[PDB]
Order: sequence, then C-alpha cells, then structure tokens
Amino acid sequence: IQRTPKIQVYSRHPAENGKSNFLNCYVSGFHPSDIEVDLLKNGERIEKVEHSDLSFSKDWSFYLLYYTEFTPTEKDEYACRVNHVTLSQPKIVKWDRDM
Amino acid sequence: GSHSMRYFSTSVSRPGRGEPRFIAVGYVDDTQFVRFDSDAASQRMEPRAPWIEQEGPEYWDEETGKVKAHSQTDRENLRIALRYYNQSEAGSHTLQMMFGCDVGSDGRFLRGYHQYAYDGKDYIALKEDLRSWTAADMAAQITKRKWEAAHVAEQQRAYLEGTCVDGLRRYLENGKETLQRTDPPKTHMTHHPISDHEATLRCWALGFYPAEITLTWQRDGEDQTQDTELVETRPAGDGTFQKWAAVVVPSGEEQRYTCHVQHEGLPKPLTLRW
Amino acid sequence: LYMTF
Repeated sequence: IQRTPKIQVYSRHPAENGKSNFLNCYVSGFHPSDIEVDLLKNGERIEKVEHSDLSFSKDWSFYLLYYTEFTPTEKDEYACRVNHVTLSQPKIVKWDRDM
Repeated sequence: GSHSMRYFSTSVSRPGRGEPRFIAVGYVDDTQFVRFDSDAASQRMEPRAPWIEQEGPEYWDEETGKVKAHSQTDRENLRIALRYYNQSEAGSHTLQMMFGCDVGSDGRFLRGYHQYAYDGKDYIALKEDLRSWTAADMAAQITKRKWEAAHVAEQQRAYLEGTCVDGLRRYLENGKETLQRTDPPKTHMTHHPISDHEATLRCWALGFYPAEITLTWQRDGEDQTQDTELVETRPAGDGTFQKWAAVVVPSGEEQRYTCHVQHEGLPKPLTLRW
Repeated sequence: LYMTF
C-alpha cells in the first residue's frame, strides 16, 4: 500500500510580528514511513529543525510533527517542503497566517 | 473518564543499508511518555514526559531490556514475512505493532490490544475476547495456527489484564496534574471576503487537551456538513491541539451562521457568531 | 510498562 502525506503548515500561536513562535509542519496519513520534511524561509532550508518520534494512527498510517522556533516578520515567507515516494516532485505548502 | 495506554513500534528493513530501523513510542491517552530508537546512540528507553523520569534505573533497565528484545523479534518476523509472501531480499518492508489497554474511570480493565500490520495492512490481531486471533490473509493463518498451538494469547491476556493496567493506573496518578487535566479550547473567528458577493468564515479552536473535539457550522440552525471545510486535528507542539472549520457565506448574511464547539473541557458547548 | 511469526 502507498498513501500520500496530508500536509499542514502553521504556527503554534497566531502570528504577531516580532514575537517569538514555533513554525510547524504536520504530515500524516502516509505510508511507507520514509519521508523528508524541510521548513523553508524565503525558499531557503532552515538549518535547525526538530521532529517528533515516528508514530502512527489506528489505520496504521504514520504521522510526524516537524517544528522550529521562529520570529515572524511582515516580509518573511515560510513554507514546508515534503519529499515522499508517492510524490513525483516534492510538495511545497506555503504558510498562511489564517490556516 | 476512560483512559488508555498504547505502545507503537515500527520496523523498516533497509537491505543494502544494514539492519532494520526499529522505533517504539509509548503513550498515555494523547501524551507521549517513552521512546526508543535503534539508530540512536543511547540504546536505552528514554523519557519523553516529565512524570516518567522519577522512575528508578531498575525500571529503565527493565524497559530497555524488553524493548531491545522486541526489536530482535520484529527483525526475525520481517524475514519470516519475506518467506511467507515469497518476496525478494531487494525490497524494503515495514512491520508495525500496537499493544495496550483501556480502563474505565474507576480504573477497571475494559479492553486490550495486541496487533500487527505488514506493509501497512492488517496481518494478525488479538480479538477482544483476548483468546482468539484474527488472521488477515493466508500467510497470517500460518502464524495463527502456530500461536494457537503455543497458547500465545494466554500470556498476552495476563500481561494486558495485569501489568498493562497497573502501569496505566500508576502513570495516571504520578502524572495526575498533566494527564488528568482538561484544557478547554480557546476559540475565535476570522472573516475574509473572497469576492463581491462571498466571504469565508473560519472558526478556530486552540490550546485544547485531549485531542477529541467537534467543530460544526450551522446556518439558521441547519448543519452545514457537506459545505464545511475541516482540517484534521493537529498538534501545536506544546502538548495541546488545534482545529478549525470554515464555510463560504454570502456577504451580508454572516449573522445567520453559528459555529458550535464541543469539548470535554467546556462546561457547556460554545456557540460563536460573527 | 512494556515468540515469532
């Protein structure tokens, strides 16, 4: 079986410019477990990014949280880039402050 | 209310890369507490939650002993599976396992679980009666006959009724302040016009524990099910969870819509209206 | 608190 990841990118708190925060990329519902998830700042890969321990749901599909501390600004654009066997090219999901 | 404990484990074979990666994690309700990673330098079971570090090193010595044994079993199971399905050693394959127990609010045993998946599909599972096995295919039926003859179910029942339940009760009391807490959702609404005649209303639930929650949009009291956009509940990363739900409404009609929030930390359901 | 196929 092959299942493509569902992807959500979002901040731990509603974004306020200049206030420190956490940027999250949550990937779930995917199989198999080998996946690469990068957080991007204006297209550039953020260096220090941690992630939760591999776990899975009742239907056996995996989920992972990738996160980094960050301070939003009005100009900076953030995105999550997900690389998985089910995807012919990595999927890049842009951060929207209201989603 | 009710509570649960679950151990999850994944084994992924990597034939040219050396021996399979084994990762196990434990949970009480929605809170992760332990982890073990075979590729990690520690080679120990490690604490992931504040209330579990107070255990003595005999707990840890025993727990990493049992988890290390599990990684060896599931490694041999991966090879047995290759034979049963007559698969080549070229490919990477996955073996997942879950086990654990549920208890009521009085702490009594309710349910227990012992089950496996191979390459993302059900392989063999212990039934709710904890005496019988559900084999999902012909390969799993061989394992079933083997475990029926060896009376594997009786061992698991003893663990699941005795040791699992006692562990869960202890963690629940030791971690009473975090684990028996209930955090209600912090809620609000956003409003964005998408055109001349239409706008998006989004209803937010933030900072709630545990993860179970229901968000519903109504128009003049009529449930908007098919027309509601809904995201999967997602971790904030601090131990709480987030969710939102959105509808597209005609401009000027915003006041006809209500968002309803049900969570076990709320005294009564919340109704929000723009 | 934490035979083959």
